[PDB]
Amino acid sequence: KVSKVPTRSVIPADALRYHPRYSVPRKMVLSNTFNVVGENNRYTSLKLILEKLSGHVGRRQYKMLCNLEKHYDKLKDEGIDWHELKWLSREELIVLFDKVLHLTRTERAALLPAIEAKVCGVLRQTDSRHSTVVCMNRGNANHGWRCGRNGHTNDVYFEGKAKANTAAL
Amino acid sequence: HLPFNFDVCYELGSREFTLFSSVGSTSVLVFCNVSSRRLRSVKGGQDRSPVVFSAFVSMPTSGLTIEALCCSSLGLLVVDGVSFHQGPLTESMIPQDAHPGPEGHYQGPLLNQRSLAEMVVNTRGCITSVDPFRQQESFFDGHVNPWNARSLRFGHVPVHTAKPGFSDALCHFLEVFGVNDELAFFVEDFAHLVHREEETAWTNVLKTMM
Amino acid sequence: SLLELYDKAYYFLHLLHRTILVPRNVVRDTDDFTEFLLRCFRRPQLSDAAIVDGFVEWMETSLMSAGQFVSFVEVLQLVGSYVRYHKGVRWGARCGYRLHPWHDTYCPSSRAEQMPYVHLLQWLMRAKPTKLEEKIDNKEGAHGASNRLGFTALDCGCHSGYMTELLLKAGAQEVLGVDVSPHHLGNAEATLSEHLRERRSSSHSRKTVQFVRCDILPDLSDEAEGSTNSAAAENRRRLARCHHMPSDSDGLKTETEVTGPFDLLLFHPPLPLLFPTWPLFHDLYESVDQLAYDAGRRHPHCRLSVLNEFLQRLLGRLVAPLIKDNGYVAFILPRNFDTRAILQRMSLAPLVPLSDVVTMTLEGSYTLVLKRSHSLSSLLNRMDYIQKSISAFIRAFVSPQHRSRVEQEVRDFYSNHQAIDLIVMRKIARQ
Amino acid sequence: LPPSDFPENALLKCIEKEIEDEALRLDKEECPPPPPTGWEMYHAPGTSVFYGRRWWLPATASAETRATPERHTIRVQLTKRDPSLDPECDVRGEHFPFSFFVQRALGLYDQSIEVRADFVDGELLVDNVVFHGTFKTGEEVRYNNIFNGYPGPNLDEAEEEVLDGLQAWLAERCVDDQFGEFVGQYSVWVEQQEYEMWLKRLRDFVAA
Amino acid sequence: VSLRTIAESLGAAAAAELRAEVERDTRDGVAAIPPLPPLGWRVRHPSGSNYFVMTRTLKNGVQSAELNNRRYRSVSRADVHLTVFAPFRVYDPSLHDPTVDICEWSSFDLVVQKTVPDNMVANKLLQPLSCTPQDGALSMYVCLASVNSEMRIRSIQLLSMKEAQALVEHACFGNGEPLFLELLRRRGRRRPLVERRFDDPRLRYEEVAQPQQVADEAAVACSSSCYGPYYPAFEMLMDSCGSAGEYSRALCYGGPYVSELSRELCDALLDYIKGDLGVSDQLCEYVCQMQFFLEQEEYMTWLGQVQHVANAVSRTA
Amino acid sequence: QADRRTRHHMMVDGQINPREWFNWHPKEYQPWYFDRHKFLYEQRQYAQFHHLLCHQVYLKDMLHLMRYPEPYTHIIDCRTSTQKMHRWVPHSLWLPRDEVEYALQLSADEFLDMYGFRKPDKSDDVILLSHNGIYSEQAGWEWKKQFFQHVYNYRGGTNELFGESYSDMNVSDVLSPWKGPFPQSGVFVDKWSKRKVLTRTGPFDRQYEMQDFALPDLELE
Ligand SMILES: [Zn+2]
Repeated sequence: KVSKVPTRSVIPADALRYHPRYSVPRKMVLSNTFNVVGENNRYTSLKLILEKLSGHVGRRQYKMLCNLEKHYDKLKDEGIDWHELKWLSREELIVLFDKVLHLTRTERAALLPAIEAKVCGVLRQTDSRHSTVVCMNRGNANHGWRCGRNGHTNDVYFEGKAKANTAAL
Repeated sequence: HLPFNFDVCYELGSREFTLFSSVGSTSVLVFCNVSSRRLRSVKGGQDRSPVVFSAFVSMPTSGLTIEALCCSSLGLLVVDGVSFHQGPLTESMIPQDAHPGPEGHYQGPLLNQRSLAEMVVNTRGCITSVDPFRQQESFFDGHVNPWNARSLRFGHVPVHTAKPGFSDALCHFLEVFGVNDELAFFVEDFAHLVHREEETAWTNVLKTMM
Repeated sequence: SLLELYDKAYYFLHLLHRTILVPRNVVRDTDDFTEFLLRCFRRPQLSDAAIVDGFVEWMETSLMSAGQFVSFVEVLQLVGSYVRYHKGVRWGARCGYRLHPWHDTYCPSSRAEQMPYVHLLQWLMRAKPTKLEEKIDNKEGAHGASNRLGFTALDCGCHSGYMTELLLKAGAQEVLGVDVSPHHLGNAEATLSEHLRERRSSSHSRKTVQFVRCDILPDLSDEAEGSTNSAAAENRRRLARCHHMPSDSDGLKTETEVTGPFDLLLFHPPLPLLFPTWPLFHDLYESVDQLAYDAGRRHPHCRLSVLNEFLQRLLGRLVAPLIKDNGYVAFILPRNFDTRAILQRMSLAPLVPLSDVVTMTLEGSYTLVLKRSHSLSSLLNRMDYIQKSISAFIRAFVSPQHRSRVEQEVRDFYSNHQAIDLIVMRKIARQ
Repeated sequence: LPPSDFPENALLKCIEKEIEDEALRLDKEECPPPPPTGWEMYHAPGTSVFYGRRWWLPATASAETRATPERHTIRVQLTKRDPSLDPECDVRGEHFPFSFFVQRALGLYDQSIEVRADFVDGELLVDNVVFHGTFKTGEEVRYNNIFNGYPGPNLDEAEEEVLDGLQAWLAERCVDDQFGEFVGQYSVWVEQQEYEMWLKRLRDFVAA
Repeated sequence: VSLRTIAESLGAAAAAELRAEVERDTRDGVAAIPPLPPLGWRVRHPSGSNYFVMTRTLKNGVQSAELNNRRYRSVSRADVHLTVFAPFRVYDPSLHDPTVDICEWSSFDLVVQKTVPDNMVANKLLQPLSCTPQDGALSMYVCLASVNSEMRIRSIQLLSMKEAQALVEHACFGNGEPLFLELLRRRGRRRPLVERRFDDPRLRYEEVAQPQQVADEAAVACSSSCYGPYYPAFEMLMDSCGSAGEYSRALCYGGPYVSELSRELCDALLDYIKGDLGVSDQLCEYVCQMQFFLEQEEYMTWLGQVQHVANAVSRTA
Repeated sequence: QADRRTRHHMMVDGQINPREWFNWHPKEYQPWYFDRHKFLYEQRQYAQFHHLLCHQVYLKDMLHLMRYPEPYTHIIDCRTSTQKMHRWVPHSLWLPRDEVEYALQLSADEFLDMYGFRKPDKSDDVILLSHNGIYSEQAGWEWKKQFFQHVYNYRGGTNELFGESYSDMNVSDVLSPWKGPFPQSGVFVDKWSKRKVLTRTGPFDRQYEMQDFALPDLELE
């Protein structure tokens, strides 16, 4: 007898990913600072998205010329969040970009793909304790632009932690 | 909503609408080709092709015509490329009725890194597969065949990506000719209006055939 | 010498077709062309606007593969083609009539070019045959057991239907027009329709004509105990069960079509020209049809490779013989194509053989019947438009000290180096 | 082939080898694959597009006086693939795209209903229904663009009454999974006959 | 009042960008030298264009090429005309698909034609020469590519006036192709751009109009050939610049898919193009350099046109 | 300008294939201290010539030798461009840098004929100047190549004496971004080693270290 190796006809491209043990990687739970959503915890998803939009991009490591990290401090001083940035309308973004942020026309062009897709600012769990993984799925208006998948339901700021509790913040 | 001096021209059956402006001796012409596959929502959140149009700024005092490859997203405006052509707005320069403009000319440098910023989001690009002959089965179509699309630089990514402080002055220079964010909010809403009227007329024609 | 004049004249005609081109709608845009075409049509019983819309339709259906801008010499050739269509080419009496050809179609308009066709018609109808052997193919099958029963024929490279009309005038039953372009076939069908409306070639016997488009030669003859009766019964039950049983087996299209073998198989490539017509005279409005005399001479048949494949198809699954037993193949060809190479060997390079030598030494099985070289291509030499064209070409581009000798270099070339050979050969029966 | 006169002996002898083993193989058929009934197959010898053509008469109810005959036309373009992206890019899947014109009673893109289908993995995948010419709605909607005409939405997103009415319109026209298998068979024979002509035409060019 | 200060801020920045662009490529006062083409190649780049065309004519066939002539010392046929069209289309497929390990993909087309002269005596009339423009005008269109400075063949097409006549007359049952006939109905000429001559240094000052003379030698010989009215269909067929010529060559066969060919035919085709025909990896790597250099030259004219437009507005407003 | 992409074929490894072929391995190189602020010949790549560095004479020594000169302390100008020199350092002699390796090969009579001043003795003090002190440093290395026992360099000579803002215009040859380098075009090594040398871990503006060998860390897990 010669048993055939069980394969599939249609396989998603996520299953083509590499693991050194050819197994499922560990998903370590996030640190105890993310247990309560506070002002120290609110803008860590906004910081990593602006960090990735300014760093090197691709296999050839194309450096993004516009530095969007300089606008992180003035965004958190106004008290606006990445999840609160997706709730702003079109007229509220022209007021935010021109008056407060003073975003130039090329810095506005590098940030707009992150706002056009409505990226869910949820810290994904990873193999390490310090996670720099944000869920890049497109959000829907029924689930608060959180993409509604893997437990990101309308208030979830961090994967594995509690909701937003908007009465406090 | 509509800009100040812009006439619309849209005939049912073609997925194109053309806006024209004229102040002084200068003429502004905006051409758009609406995608038939799928276009992104006006809210943006949740195959989802962006609304890409062109703007022709003709100035006979300078002797050149400015073609601006623009992309409207969330009602706002980004400008992807700027090229210069000789003489005034000739009829052959506009890609209406599926005949293209001038061929084999320098397209221009990258004014913004929007296409590199979309891959951080993992938004699906215009290029579906690596094979150019695979996408050349639907030839003479900008959205499904990017290798012969004028608005997508025929698949070429140029050498120079222009300086932010330099090309911020170029985007401010075009906003005085009516290539501001107020036009791109109308083109975003009129492309969604063409996409409904084209799909409704194609359905009702198909009902009477069968 | 004549070779540099040839090269410079063809380069100048290419520059004329490249540089001075005018837009598409010449009647609407160009304000001078309308009175010009009206002058060219009033030089030789139609209204003015009818001629205007007729030339508009002529440029619509005639001009192919052209953009928004049309070459000026091409517009003059379109005017000459319109004049030649509304005037017609006259064929002399033996059978004198007029023919209406289309834009790019080959018709012999000179009597020296029509003399091989007239002599072939004389040998066909047997008016005064003083040659070696007279042909008899299927009427000999009736005489062994006449011209009233006719025969079937094959036409290779039919242009404007003049040779199909020559076959219908000499007596034939089924002729199969084969050409590369469907434009020439539509022109030949119009010529056949006017031939039937002319009441010539009387209908005591029925005649059906089929025009097919193909290459050099058509190929359509290759479609694909009790156990044989059992297989036939199973085949009948399967044809009746899968509804592929034919309810009627008349097949009238298979009757009206022309099918081989043929006993007269003829082949005539168009005669190549030494110099194109001069399109820059002052009396262009007086004679434009002679400016279109060169029309039709650029056809995909006039080659040595096409002749070699034709002869190899005639010489050799082997189901379709394509020619009847002791059938006659008649071909009318020049001494050699590519007159540039003929000018190169004139006073080195080795001597180029004639196409008669190729047709003789390739076909050792076929026996030659008629071999006549019509060397009267120098005998045209009138005061007509072709002599004015060659004197204009020798006046513009040749130095005055080296002119007349080059003129003499013209006058022997038509005398010694170019002729029209009409040759008929006959098949030999199998053993 | 003397090597002093002919420096291309590595190619001319290899291409003379490739003429014989493409003819000495017994897996190839000399006859074309037999088409279904009514279909006539044209193919120009130089190009890579072969055409199908048949006439047709629909099922017309007794309330109507006359049934108009239709004109079915098949247009198949041969698939191209880039070997410069191999072995880096994956193997491109073999599929057979074709076009199916329907004309009521004279060209291809005037008053014709055009439907594009893909024969992949033994089944037909109907993609788009493209219209050409002035049609009736419900007014007159004209589709006079032949290159960038509006091809309609993809049928994965289209409405359900549009889908089942189209497949009933397609199964009545005898366009189904067995018809697409013949297009997969005829295009293999066409590409095989073009390849032996390509090898014959290449030997005339290199040796010259 | 704001139109003057906007057009003057742009015209000052474009003059500042054009100033800072020249001093980057300038080394000790002398400007950046363009990369040198290989032996015998004459490159022509039109001003304000996206492409550059280089030609090469091998007299007496293949045996006078570069590789077949080098030997060890101190111890006829028809001429070949080469033409390498090179557009500025360069991209990397590792951005859109990270599974593909390709750093650079640059496409450029090679057109090789042959021409019989009057001096060859040995094999004149033993067979009809199919490469002649009088007989078919057979020409090989090799679509090439450069995948990480490695020349890979995309397609090998054999085009004549026959399949140009077939597409215009009988590509359908009785008619031509409806899109190929329409594309020839809209053929407007491009305005004359002044070309720059980045030739090989040894042939830079010997003859200047040599790629123009061999382009008009064939155009005379093909338009007055055995196939006369089908040459405008063949010009658009052999037109390498634009989308109408790419659709026209896609209506033809397109060659066999090369990775499915035998390994003996794959190496013999690469031995013919690289070794025998002379279209080498040195030529392939030069095209990737010259696509980079002339893109830099076209960026400076783009900076000169931003300044020229912005100065014409500020003096008008 | 405008951030030209470079035609080198360096690439980061993907997310699908395993890490293989560890007889070449790129890692990120970070040294201990910054060296970009230092003098050009005091940097990291010139450390082996650290004993070849000439002793420094300063501004106050130069002013003292301007006021009170010595007969055999030879001040020598090593500037090459005549269009960029506008003033004369006192008691200086012109010996341009690009001729120095020939100039010290002459005899004393040939030195006097080819320069107009006498050749300095090998025990005499020689003091060199330039715009920044770079041409004078290379000239001091050429002077120490010959057996000259006392050679000194004034770093920032003319730019601190006369207060100018000039430079010796050293190119520091860096390939143009159309020039494709060696390891992409070449069959000098096998395909696995060619793919593993051309890979890098991160952006290609920083420095990397190439490992010739690696063993698996079996003691972690
Ligand atoms: Zn999520």
